[PDB]
Amino acid sequence: ELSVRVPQLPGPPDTLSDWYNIPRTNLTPELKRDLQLLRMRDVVAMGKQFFKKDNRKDFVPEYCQVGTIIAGATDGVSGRLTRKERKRTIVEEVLSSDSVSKYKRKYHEIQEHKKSGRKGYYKKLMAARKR
Amino acid sequence: DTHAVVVAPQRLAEIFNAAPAFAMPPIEDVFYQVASLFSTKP
Amino acid sequence: SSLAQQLAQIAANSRSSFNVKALKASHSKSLIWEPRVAVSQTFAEIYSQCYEGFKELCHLDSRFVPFDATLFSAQSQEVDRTQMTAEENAALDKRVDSFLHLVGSRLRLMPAIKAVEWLIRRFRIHEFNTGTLLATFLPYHTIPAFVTLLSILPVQRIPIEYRFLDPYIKSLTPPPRAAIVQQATNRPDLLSAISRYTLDSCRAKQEYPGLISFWGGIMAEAVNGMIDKMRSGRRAIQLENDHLLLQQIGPVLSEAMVMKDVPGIQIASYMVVAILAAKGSLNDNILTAFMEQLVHGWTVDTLRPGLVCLTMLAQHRSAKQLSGRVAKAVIKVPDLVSSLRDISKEHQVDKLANGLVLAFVDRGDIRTLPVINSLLLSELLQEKQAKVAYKALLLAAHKIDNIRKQVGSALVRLSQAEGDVGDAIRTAIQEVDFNIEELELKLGA
Amino acid sequence: KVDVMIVHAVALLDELDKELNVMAMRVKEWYGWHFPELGKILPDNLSYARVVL
Amino acid sequence: TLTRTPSKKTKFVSIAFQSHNIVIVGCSNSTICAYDVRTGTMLRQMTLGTDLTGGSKNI
Amino acid sequence: ERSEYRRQLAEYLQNRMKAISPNMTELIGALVGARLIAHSGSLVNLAKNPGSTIQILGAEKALFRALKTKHATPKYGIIYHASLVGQASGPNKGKIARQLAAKIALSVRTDAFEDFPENADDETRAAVGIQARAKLENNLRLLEGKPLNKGVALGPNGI
Amino acid sequence: TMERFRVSPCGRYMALVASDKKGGGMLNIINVGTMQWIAQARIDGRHGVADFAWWSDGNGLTIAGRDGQVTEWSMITRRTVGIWRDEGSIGGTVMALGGRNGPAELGGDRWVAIGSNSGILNVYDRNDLIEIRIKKYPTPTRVFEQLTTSISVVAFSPDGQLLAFGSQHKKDALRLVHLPSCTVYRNWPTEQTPLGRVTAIAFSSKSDVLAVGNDVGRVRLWEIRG
Amino acid sequence: LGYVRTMRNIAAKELKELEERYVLAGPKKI
Amino acid sequence: SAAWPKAEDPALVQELLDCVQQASHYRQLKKGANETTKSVNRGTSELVILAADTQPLSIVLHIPLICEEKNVPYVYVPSKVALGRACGVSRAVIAVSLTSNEASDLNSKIRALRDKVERLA
Repeated sequence: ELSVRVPQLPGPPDTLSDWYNIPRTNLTPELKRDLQLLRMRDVVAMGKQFFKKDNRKDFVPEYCQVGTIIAGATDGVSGRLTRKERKRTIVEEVLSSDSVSKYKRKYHEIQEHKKSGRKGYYKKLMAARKR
Repeated sequence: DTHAVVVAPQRLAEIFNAAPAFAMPPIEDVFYQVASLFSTKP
Repeated sequence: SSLAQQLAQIAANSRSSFNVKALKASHSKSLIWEPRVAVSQTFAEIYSQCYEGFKELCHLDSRFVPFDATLFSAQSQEVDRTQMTAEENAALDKRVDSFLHLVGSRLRLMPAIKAVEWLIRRFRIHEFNTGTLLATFLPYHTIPAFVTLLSILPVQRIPIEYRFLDPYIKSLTPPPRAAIVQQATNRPDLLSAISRYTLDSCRAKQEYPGLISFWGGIMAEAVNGMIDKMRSGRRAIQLENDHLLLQQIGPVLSEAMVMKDVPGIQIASYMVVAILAAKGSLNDNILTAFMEQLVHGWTVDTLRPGLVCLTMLAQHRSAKQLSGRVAKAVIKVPDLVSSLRDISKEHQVDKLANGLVLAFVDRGDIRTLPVINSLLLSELLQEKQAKVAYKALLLAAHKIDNIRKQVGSALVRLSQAEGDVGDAIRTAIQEVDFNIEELELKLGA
Repeated sequence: KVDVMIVHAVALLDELDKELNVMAMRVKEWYGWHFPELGKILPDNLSYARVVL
Repeated sequence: TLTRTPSKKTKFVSIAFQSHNIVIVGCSNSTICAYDVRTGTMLRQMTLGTDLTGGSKNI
Repeated sequence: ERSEYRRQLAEYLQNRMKAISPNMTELIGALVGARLIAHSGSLVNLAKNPGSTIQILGAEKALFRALKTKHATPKYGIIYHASLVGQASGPNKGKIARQLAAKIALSVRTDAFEDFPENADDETRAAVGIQARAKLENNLRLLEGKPLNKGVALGPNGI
Repeated sequence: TMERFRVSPCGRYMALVASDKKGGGMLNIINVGTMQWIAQARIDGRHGVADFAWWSDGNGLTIAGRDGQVTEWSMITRRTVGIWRDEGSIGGTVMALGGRNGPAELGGDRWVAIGSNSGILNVYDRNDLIEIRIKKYPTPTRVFEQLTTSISVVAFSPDGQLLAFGSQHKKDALRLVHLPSCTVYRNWPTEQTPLGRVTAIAFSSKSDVLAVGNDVGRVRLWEIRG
Repeated sequence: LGYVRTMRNIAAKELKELEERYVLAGPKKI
Repeated sequence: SAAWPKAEDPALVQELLDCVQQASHYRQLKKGANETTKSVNRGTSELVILAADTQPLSIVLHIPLICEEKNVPYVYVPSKVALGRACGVSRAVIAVSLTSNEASDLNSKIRALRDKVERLA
């Protein structure tokens, strides 16, 4: 009816009480790659769809949670990924997607432009002078 | 002729630690255990 | 910062609250209620709940009626401690100490914890009587009630011997018996405090097996550890350490051995004497002093453990014969040889038996004759001890100047003993070279 | 003694645990349409089933 | 086969029986083994020192 | 009806594990013993396992991921939901986990290999389990009664 | 060689260990007053005789040989009385044998200490040695595992109360054991007790003086009072 | 050490499998 | 009993313990029942020595099963205390298992020792 109490007397908040307790970000490196991708999604869809340029100093938020779309009861034959495409991470989905050859092609173009005249060109000129 | 017996404080503390102060076997049984521990009989 | 030091001394010795925050905190410190309600809890409802608990206590046991008159009364609802003079405060300290010794037995019950919650939240026992309150809660040192008392205790009111609970107040976990006995074998202050508390309780006849077993265990492990400290090899240092141990212990063991009314504490004292004799190497006079007080102090309820302790004492003596009054009291023992066989089943009673035989031989009464005969036919002495015992017996029969008739009957009874002790008596007669026929004819004709 | 009984029995115990959970929540959502304060008050699912009985 | 000695170079050159169940074998590694027939065990292994008359250190 | 069937199935399982290996049942309990028998496949296959394996039975995913990534391996498996480690907390819980794994290996070898003259009581069959349980509980109460660090008691001044 | 030898306490016999190993070691017994060979006792081992000791009344002798075997071999019947094995000693190195009031048929020496090469020193009670028959696997009254390296020197008190055993290969390996309690004395030697590398120890005849001599070549003395 | 042990266990199973398959592919008889 | 490949010859026991001490100095050794079990399961153990004086024999009787499955020789020496202070432990070990390597004099000694164990069988 009236018992002895137990004395349990021995920074940032863990759960946002005003947003129904979203946990703090456990910054796994997979989560860091996912957040790099989400800040970088203007490049992922290469040119076909642009996004509002949201760019802060830190791209990790203070509160996140990784999720998955469950289902639309009105669309379930083409609005639903197959089992062989349900990847665990967003970047795994992106690599399983197409246009990765397009990324590689653009990357090689930028690599040629940046190795244009830096040091291999000067070694070539020096050999052609000394010969 | 005898000599002073030697005892290990680990053994004596285990004997006294086997129960709390309340709800221990009574002091007669505890005394016989202590005397049997200290008894110099081969 | 000498000024700061003297001021902190004043601030620690200060007793009353003097600003509203200190008042609120000192009223919020509580046992049963959480502090959130203990702040806003006034004295009427406190007295109602805890008086209900104290009523349950009076229907448990009878002797709570004086405290019903003086401590749990409708005027003690109102009385403030810090507005009374020093002598009123001293009389209040006596009444509080009496109630604490009385409530120490049933502390594991919610009624007793309600009564102590009243005493704390009104008379501020945790600030004015920390010594006796902390000693009374000491034997229950595992239960969550003791954990909460450790929480609410103010750090600077804890006296010096109990100042080893600082890490546990830092991390609220109940201190273990290893910690208690280690502080007991280092400081003599805690040991003397526990022994003083328990002797006070046993004088007031409010003891109980939990407290007695606690005190016995703590002092037993403490004496073990203290002798293990005192052993130092250099002859002078071990002599001084033996004297220091005995001066630190002697009154406690004396009163706990002479205290008849509580066989619990007398058996616990016997345990302490047994350890102190077997482990520590003492002197002959100290051992015979322990025996003299022990045989002055035992009773029927403690006779057989008392004989165990007497056995261990006589074993660890150096001389062979015992001192007198011990022989008188072991005459007074009813079933001596049966009890000694029961002990010799596990404890090697030989030296005690030999000392009794030499004492009775030196005693010129002849009302000891059945005990001497039973001890000699008991086969509890060594054969050399039996031989020298019979030799001294025949020497006393020669020394005597009726008595000769009784000793002649006993001597022919021993001479016609049958077993190995009869073998020993025969070879003793043969080695002393006297005529069994001369004694038989002189005593029979 | 043969322990294939032990293996099959503990597998059946795990299957029975998950089956009991899903049927108890089903009777929760299938009776709560008539009385949802019961599901709020009684969390113990066997006691829920007994009081529905 | 009762036993075999651990060393392969141990050669058994004599044998005589002490009793009904105890066999005494004389072995060329300066050894006289006393085996027991029933359990086939090795009761004991009497031994002798080197010969100090010539070389060939095994008796 | 399903719940009553589960309850009598658990009673049957306790009876059967008591019949098979009384040492492991006297040690931890028929339920966790059944879990270990399940994860090993057979009583002899479990008796072939060493003590550390019986410690980390059930935590195989975390174990092999931590070992292949040079992380720190998990401390225990189903031995956690065993009873006796439930009394400890933290590091003492880890030490009880090791010691209980080793004694469980001993008891399962005894229960799966010792032979008995069949007029033998369950008590003299499970003597190893009873002795191991008592000794292990003594070690646990000792680790629980380990004292904290002594500190310098400062007065009011700082002296 | 004539290096290792021991004289009986009766002073009539003296024993020399032969240098002939071949899995089994023998020792010759010589009458002292004429210095003549009188007998030869041989035990089986793996390298020969580790150590040995005369009995207190000087009739038999106890030989502790490596591979842990121990033979009690008497003088009266001049053959082996008995053989036992030290409990698990992978090889004996030194033995000693002292005390009073033991088995009168085995010479009346109560305590026997055997120090192996692992550092372990077993102390056996020679009344417990008897099952004349000898128990093949006697249990030590106490096993000492205090010293870490190979036991080099062991000596009893001539009064049979003290037992000093020391290992040399470590700086200061020496311990002192009271008997019959079999407890190591814990307040000596301290961390600064200048033993050295203890090569030889000797108790005086009245057992008052312990003499220790180290490998540097210095002798030191301790009175032994109680 | 733990990581190298795991890799060695894997390689031992693979070596057993490969030696078995190689023997299965390819004064003896009297 | 169940200790059928027993090593009773004292010269054989002395050779086995000398080899165990040498391998212990070379750290080519695994001490104790659980480490013996792990080494035999991983298949690295060249030879395995058990102790017959264990008071419940069943706490070591499992090792010959996997030893027969993996074709590795096992032999019972008498005294667990002897095996212990041969390993250099001052605790009574009951099952020691000494492995092989690419090349060592101890590898040649292990080949000769398992030849002697096969002789014992």
